[PDB]
Amino acid sequence: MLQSLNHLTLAVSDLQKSVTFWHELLGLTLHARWNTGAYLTCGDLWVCLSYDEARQYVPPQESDYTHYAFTVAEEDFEPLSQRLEQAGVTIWKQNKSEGASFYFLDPDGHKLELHVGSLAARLAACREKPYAGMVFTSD
Amino acid sequence: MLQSLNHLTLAVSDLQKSVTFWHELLGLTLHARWNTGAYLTCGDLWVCLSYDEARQYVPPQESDYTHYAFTVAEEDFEPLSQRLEQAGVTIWKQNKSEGASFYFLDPDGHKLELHVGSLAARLAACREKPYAGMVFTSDE
Repeated sequence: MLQSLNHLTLAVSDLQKSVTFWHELLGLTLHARWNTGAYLTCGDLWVCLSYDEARQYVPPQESDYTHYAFTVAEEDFEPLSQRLEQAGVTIWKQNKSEGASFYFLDPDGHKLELHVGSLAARLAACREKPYAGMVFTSD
Repeated sequence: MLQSLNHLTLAVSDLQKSVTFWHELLGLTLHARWNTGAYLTCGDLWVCLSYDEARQYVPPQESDYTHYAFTVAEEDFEPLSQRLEQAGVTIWKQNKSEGASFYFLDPDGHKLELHVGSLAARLAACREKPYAGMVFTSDE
């Protein structure tokens, strides 16, 4: 089977700007860096920033709903939202779904999200107000 | 402090096709499904397939290097590769490294990867044969 996510690779246009953002702003730990990439960790997750000649800034109106969500502790959600806003981050969605969620772009427009709450919590919420046609696989 | 990846959401064009691919072919466990999405897991990873009116198939040469790598056991790599090849999966890249990596597309073109090996293993391989400009953070 697929055991887990091995690593997330994001195409970037300016490695220096991207490392600053992911390592200093978002606080990921930096393990290695070379001319055209960087390896970082977020918890267990291996995140690779990869220089790609073809990458440009992609505004949120062009890119679709594909996005990457990172877990924050409940008491950390507010101060981290605040830190991101003050850094002038672009908000791509207002929150309306289950749990504190905060939606912001990376320096190349990768759609990011801060989120408090597991899948278990989302499933719990969906048991009470199901989405249209919802079917839970545990039958 | 972001604590971990919370979930990966992929925009899809055809939820039925995508669920079949992710759940049946790739074998992720399905937890829930509704009219415009599904929730699956891959180990500790929450994966959400989300129907998006704006999503079409994106040819691998039209999208950049952004990709999602998934861990497989070493004994699982070859047989999983061939099972994917036999299913008519598209290969978007030749593995030119010395590690085990298989590059393939989901039904909408999301770039995925089977990979054997940890960050620690890549690093150790990089110490032996470093990339240009390589800096290793272990050096205070």
